[PDB]
Amino acid sequence: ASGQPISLMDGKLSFSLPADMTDQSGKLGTQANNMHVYSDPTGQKAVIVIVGDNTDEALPVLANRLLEQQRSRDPQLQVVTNKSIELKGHTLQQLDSIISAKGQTAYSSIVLGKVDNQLLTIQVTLPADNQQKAQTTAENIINTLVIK
Amino acid sequence: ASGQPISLMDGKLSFSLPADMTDQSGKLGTQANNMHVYSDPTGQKAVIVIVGDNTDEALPVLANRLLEQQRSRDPQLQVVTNKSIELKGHTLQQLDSIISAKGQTAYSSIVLGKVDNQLLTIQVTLPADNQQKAQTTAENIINTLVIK
Repeated sequence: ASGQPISLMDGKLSFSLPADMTDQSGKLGTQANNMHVYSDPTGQKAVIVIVGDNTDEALPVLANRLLEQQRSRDPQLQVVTNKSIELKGHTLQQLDSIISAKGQTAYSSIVLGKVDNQLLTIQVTLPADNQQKAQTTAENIINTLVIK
Repeated sequence: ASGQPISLMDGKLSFSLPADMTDQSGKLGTQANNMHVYSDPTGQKAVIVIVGDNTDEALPVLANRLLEQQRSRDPQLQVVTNKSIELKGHTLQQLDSIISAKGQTAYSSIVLGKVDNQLLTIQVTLPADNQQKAQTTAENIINTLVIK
């Protein structure tokens, strides 16, 4: 099954993907202004950073929405962490989960923040074949975060 | 080993990643104007579309540079396909490879084009545990491409 056709380059470029593949920006309906992608050579370890317009919706509520989106795709979703974290005056929300689809398993660590009147989303996804190693790697990345 | 610190949001946000994780934009030194990311829920199946400024460098030469970047990270890189393809007057270049890093294996299909005086890059990465299935899926995605 392919998904709906995708149009890019103001309609000049179009294609179709397997139906399970979806746009990684706009998952919260907010318009993304900036996106950055870091990955290993295989793309299986990835960090996506999105900066978009602010929303009035509280960060725990956004986190709960992302959790529900994940659970709609994966009825066995594991929630590892769903909590507030403090970075120098800023409350951020961290949602860690083990997501399974079609024999792929990932450890996902999402941090949400409201920074300089913008919604900041950081999504870490790592192969979770070794669940403990993936968890450690994600936590280690999150530990490095600094807001100036 | 972590990599060099990463600064985003005009220096307001900083963090560090495992050293094997790198920025997926600017791999050809061209400045990226637009980036789109599609992925399955685990992020292990992904399509990244980048639109940047044109370059004078010929598309087979750019493809050869990407191949060499891949081979510097993976001394056992498999090149499956490295060829020109014709889409309605446009020559595109397609580079398919099997990339291995740290017990992760991906099938990578990259299409390069010069469209409306812009460098178009489409990078498909899929788990290659079943090499034939990953290859088929990537080819099927590429078959859907249309330039208007």
